[PDB]
Amino acid sequence: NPFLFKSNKFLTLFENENGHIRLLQRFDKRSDLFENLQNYRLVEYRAKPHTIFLPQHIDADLILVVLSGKAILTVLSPNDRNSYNLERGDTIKLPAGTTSYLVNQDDEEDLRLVDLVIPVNGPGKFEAFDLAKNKNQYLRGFSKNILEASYNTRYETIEKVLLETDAIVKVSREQIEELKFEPINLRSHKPEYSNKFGKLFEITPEKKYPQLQDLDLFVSCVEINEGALMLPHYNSRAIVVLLVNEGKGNLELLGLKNNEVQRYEARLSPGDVVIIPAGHPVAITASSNLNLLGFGINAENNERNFLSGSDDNVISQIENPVKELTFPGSVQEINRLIKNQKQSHFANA
Amino acid sequence: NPFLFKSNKFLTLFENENGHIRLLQRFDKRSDLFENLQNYRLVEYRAKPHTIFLPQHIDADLILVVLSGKAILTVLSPNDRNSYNLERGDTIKLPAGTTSYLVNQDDEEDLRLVDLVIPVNGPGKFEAFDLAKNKNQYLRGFSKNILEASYNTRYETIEKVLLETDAIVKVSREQIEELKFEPINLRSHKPEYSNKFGKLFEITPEKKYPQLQDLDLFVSCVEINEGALMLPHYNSRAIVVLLVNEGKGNLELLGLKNNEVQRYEARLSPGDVVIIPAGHPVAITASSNLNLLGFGINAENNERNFLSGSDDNVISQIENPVKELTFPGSVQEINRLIKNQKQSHFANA
Amino acid sequence: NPFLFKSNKFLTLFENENGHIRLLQRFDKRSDLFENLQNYRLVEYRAKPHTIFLPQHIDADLILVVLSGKAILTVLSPNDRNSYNLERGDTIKLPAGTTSYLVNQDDEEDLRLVDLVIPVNGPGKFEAFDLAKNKNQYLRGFSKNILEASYNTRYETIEKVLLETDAIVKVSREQIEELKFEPINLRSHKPEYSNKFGKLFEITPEKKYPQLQDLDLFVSCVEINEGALMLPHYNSRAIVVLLVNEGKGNLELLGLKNNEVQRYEARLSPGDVVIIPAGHPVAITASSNLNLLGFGINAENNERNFLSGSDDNVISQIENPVKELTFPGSVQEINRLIKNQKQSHFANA
Repeated sequence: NPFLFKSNKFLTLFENENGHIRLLQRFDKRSDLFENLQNYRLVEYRAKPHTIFLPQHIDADLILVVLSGKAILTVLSPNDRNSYNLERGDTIKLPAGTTSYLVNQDDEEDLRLVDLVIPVNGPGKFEAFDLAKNKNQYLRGFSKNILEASYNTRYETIEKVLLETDAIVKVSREQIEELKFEPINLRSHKPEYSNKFGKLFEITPEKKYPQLQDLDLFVSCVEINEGALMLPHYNSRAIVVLLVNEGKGNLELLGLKNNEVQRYEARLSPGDVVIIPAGHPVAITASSNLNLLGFGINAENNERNFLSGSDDNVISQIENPVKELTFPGSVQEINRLIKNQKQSHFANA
Repeated sequence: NPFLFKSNKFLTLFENENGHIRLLQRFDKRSDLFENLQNYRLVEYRAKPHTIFLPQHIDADLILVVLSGKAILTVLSPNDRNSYNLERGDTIKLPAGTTSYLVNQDDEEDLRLVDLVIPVNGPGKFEAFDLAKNKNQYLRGFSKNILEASYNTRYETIEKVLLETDAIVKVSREQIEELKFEPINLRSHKPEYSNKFGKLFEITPEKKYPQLQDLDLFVSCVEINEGALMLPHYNSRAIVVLLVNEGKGNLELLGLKNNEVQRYEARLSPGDVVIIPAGHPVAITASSNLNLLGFGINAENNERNFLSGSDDNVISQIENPVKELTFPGSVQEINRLIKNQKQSHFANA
Repeated sequence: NPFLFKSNKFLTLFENENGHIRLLQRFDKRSDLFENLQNYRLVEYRAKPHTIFLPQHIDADLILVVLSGKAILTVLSPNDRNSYNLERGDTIKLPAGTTSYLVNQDDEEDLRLVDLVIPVNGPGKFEAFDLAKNKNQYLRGFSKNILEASYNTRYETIEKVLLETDAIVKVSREQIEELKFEPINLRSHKPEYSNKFGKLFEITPEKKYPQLQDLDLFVSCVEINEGALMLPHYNSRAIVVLLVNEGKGNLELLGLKNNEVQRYEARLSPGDVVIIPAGHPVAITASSNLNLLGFGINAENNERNFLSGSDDNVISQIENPVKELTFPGSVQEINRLIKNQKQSHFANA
């Protein structure tokens, strides 16, 4: 099953008392096949309460998605600063080469992020430059003679004041309090699909979401209730990177052997990733409340074609005389069978 | 000769009494060189009268070109349906992941298509998903427990009504009759070039052809009469995939050894493909009436520079004192020689 | 040091009494890493006074930058001609597949160009087609029977008048005199940065520079005075191809081993090229007056973040309580240290 990236394919870049940063394997490492996803990666970020992710710049456009917790993200330009209050379901673009830091101002609740990483330098090449003091503070890379001229300060002072502590450090109540375009929330609009059985929330390329147009990207939240099914469908255009945010379930992804059809099975678990390539029929069942985050690559004009249920059911659209010829049953047996599923998009499993 | 793809490089995907579908080799298989054409393929489609190409979706934008015959193409969205009457010289975009079917409603005449295939999933990766009942009907890939919940019908009935016949099947007079943006025809406008000897019809990127802008594509029809020559020229920007639709002839494509100049020769025949990379001078002669279809990749601002004849002759544009220095003859000998070819674009061979 | 392409990595395509044309190695040859620069090359052009670069077309968009001298560039369309007066600091797009020739009309001063080459046919594949008479005049590639029909002239005359001299030939005072959108000069606007120590001139993607938007490109001129330093900075988005036009100096480019930080050192000399990938901190010192030309790939919204000096200093933008936590010193020691460098962008070394 090449479409399944289990949670352990997340390489820990950094772990301590206060949080962890994990990067998912290059999609195009294990097999070719995702040569079109070669310039995307996922990062999981988790931080304990009253913590700060210290000044760093990454050589990638990032789309942040907050799964849990509350953050102040501060983004620096050369001559300017902007900070954004981040909530559950908030997404924002953290552009390439922006020095930024990330406060978890909540008192009890962990901050959990997933980032879509779009590198700028080499397809999928994740590069991070640490301004603050680590083993890897980049300012230390400059020779003494460059620093001394650069800062017009004696090296010894540059060393004592700027140069010589982990990457996510505790911040105190006084520092939090003293710290004091916009995020688009997946849920501050009516869900696209909503049902006793599930809901799908989606922000897609439209004027209104100019950044999603430019990156040609959708961010979906899919909820499947215990014992429900996301009814079979394919995306017309989009390649969906599905991260399992919470819950367990199972997934039937139909592709080819890679003209024969192969069903590709995956147990689903927190932190697991599945690629659903465009046009690949997929069915999803939750054994507990399942919360999926989807990044839809090549999103413009994407279109969920369901193969059962009343809405968004492309089979319904087949003219009757062609229905007669495409399936073994009569028009009346086919139209009746298709009416037996009263639900749309989601349903009992 | 790496630029010549003979008709036999078409792999038959499907053949029966009623029609055939053929896919051309990956351009970038035999040699690197066409690394820029790696995400295009050609498909030849032929179907007997009163036939239907049953519901299928392909994971590629397709540009259909009708060479012969007449079709009703029906295109399905999740909640909508559209059918288009297709004629000789009609082109239309059949977008990725659209379930569609294709009727040949003519009584006597075969329907002949060429498709440009722009895959969505892997460069040049042709993927087709069969909704109707074949060996490869994709609905069969789902486990019993998913289908039964999905359709809310007992598996046995799903099997009898939907699941369990070729890919192009006969349709009857009653079914045809009962079956009852837009296509852009290459010829419903004045041909770009027209002459006793040949004609070139062309739709190019302009506002008016928004789809050709977006795909950055031209579709040309080139006719060369028995005993005529398409006068030497190069395209400034475009990479031309030339399919021989009917007739025989010969082609001199000048490139490099791959600073030396190599003449690349090809006998030309129905179903043969030649790549003319940008800036590569080309001359074409018909031994019978030659009908070429050209797909022009990277089309925006393309520009046919002829090297002989009165119009579109870049040599004419050389200022005289530079003419003196660029060619061995005098200004008067050069301007006179260039006047000896009264014809433009096409001429006697 | 993979980022340093010494002047000798320029392959001479053509040399004689009258000038030379040189092409830089494929960036992506020696190492992967510049897989994003794979479709750019640099060409150095030098020509003696009263010389013409004879009719040729290249299968690449070219951005010409005049470092020295004065030229008349004549650009041919099929039905039209345009010539541009070119001066020190003038840049112009010479589009793919345009037959063009280049006069040095100055009497004493050599014409010196650098071209950015964006090939159209194969990533980085430099292809040149010589219309005028060389070993490699492309018109000679056509068989006798094609030329005779093509020009409607006996081959012997085609041979004597058009076919059968170097690539850059002397032109006479009478021919120069007789020879008789627009160029954008780097300096016909206030320099972006200007100082006792250096200046940076820059044309970037904005409406006004539609061609730089379309190619997504900046052209910079950077001057560093003897004994001055270009203060440490990174570009947020842009990948900078830096050509040393005149002078000597030294460069500290900080990257990774390819999480550790490596300082990448280079002596700098006329004709040397350094790639500064996005987000890679860089410091530059001149030992003589240093004149750099930079082509900035992926330029849109690029942003020079300085790490010292008063303007464009991203460290300044860190809120004080986070300054406390990111560097070992106190707020007061850090803000004071950052004030010690009064200069901006450039400074004494």
